Amino acid sequence: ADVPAGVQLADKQTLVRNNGSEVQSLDPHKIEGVPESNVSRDLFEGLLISDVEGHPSPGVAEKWENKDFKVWTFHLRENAKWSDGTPVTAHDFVYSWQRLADPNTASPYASYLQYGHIANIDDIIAGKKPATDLGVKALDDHTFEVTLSEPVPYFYKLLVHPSVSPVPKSAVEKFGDKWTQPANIVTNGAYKLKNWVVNERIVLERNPQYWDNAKTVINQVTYLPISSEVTDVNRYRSGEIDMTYNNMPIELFQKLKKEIPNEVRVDPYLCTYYYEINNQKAPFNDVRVRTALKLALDRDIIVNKVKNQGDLPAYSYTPPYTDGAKLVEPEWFKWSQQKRNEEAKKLLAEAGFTADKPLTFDLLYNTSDLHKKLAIAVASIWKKNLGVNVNLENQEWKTFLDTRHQGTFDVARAGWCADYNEPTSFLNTMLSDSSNNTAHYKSPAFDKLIADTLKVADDTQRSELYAKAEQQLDKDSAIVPVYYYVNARLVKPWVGGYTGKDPLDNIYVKNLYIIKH
Repeated sequence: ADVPAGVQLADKQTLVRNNGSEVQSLDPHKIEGVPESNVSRDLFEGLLISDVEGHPSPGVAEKWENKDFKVWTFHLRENAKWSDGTPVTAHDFVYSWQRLADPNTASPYASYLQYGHIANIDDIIAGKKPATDLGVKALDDHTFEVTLSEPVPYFYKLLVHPSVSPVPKSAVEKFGDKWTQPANIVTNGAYKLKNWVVNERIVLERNPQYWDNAKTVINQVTYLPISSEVTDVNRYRSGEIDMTYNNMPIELFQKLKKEIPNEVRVDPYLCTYYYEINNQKAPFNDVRVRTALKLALDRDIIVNKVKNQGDLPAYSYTPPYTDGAKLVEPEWFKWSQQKRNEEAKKLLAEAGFTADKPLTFDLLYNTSDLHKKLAIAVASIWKKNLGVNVNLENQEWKTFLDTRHQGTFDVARAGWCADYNEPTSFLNTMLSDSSNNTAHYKSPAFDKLIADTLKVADDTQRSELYAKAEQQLDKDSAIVPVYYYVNARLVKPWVGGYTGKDPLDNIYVKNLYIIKH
C-alpha cells in the first residue's frame, strides 16, 4: 500500500470484507467467479498484477519482453518466495500452466490458455498431446518463456487472472484436494490462509515471505460469505463489515445514497448482467423462443424502475465501454417495448405456443436478495408481456455454477466480468469449445469471426470483427442481455487505498490501509 504523507494509521490494521458467498475452492485452477478471485488475489500472485488503478503491472515478473507478440519472456524477481520461504521459480509456472491445461484437472478456466493461444493447447485439452507439450519453458529458475501460436499484442493483459497464478506442486502432490486446507496450503501472494470455516468466514494473515511485504499494511483480512445484500449492508452499518460485497439491495439503496453518500462508491465496471439460456435444450434450441424472451423483457422497467442504481440497459454481451469495443446497437433496442412485445408474441405463436399450451420453464439464480427481486420482476414482465410462465429456483453459489456447467437447466441468472480489458475476454467465452461456455452455444459462424481477429494485424479490422461477432450472437439470441453493471458497494471512510478507478475491480488487500478513526 502507498499510505499518503500525513495520514495517521489505526493501531489495529484489520479489515472485514463481505464476499457474496462461500467460494467454490481456493485452488486457482478450480475457480471461475468473483468471490473466488477476490480471495485468490490475496493468496496467489501471477507474473503480473493490477496496480491500484487496474493497469497490468509487475507481479512475480519484474520485467518482460516479446518478440513479434509471439514469444514472451518474463524475468522473475529473485526474491519472490512462497509462504514456507522457498523461492518462486519459473518451474512453478511451467508446472502450473501445464496443470491448468491438463484435462484431468478439469479447470473451468482450461480455455484461458486458448484465449492467449499458447502453443499446442488445443491438442492438450483434446487429449491428443500430454500437458507437458504446452508452449511454456523455464529457461532458468528466474526466467519463464511463453510461445504462442500467433501474435497476441494484448497477451500480457491476461496474466493478472487467477487461473495463471502458480500453485505449489509439492503441496498439490502430497495432499491432493486437501492441499488448500490451512495446515497444508502454501501461498506466494501478500497473505497466507489462517482459518477457513465453511459458510462462516475465511481469515487471511500477512505473509512475511512476500517479496513486497514491507509495503503491506493490513495484518489480517476476513472474507465473509453473506449472500443477502440486506444482511451485508446491515452488518456494515452495525460496524462489523468495512467493505460490503459489490451487489446492493433493492430494499435499502436509495436510502443509503441519502444517509451515507460518501460511503456509497459507484464506478464503471466491465460486467454484464444477463439471462443465460441453455442453447442446447429444447425448446431453447429454437431461435424463435430465445428471441421472444430477449425482446419481451423490459429493460427500462428492470433497470430504471425496479433497480435504479445506475446500471445501463444492455443490448450486447460485451460491455460497450470495454477497451476496443465499437459495438453496433441492434435496431430492436430502439423499438418501443410495445413493438418488441408484438414481435415476441408473434415468434412464440410461430414456435407452436398457445394459451392452452403455453411456454413454462425455470429461472435458476443464486441465493440472493437482489437476484430474487429481479427474477420476480422478470417473471411478471414475461408473464404480462408474453404469456410465458416461469418457475423461480435459487441455489447456493457453488452448486449453481456446477448446475450451469452440467447444462440441463433452462435459463439462469448470469453475470460475466472482464478478466482483461479487451473484447475477447467476453467473446472467447461463447466459442463452441470454450470451457467457460455455460450458454452451451455453438456457432461456426461465430467461431470464425473470432478466429479471424488475430489473423489481421490491425485494430480497426479487429474492432469491426468484434462488432460483427456481437451481431452474430444477437442474431442467434444466444443470451438475454439485461444491463451493464456499475460497481456499487459500501466502503467505510477509514478504508484507504480503494480508488474505484479499476473497471475490473481487481482489489488487492495489500494495497489498502486503515486510517485512524
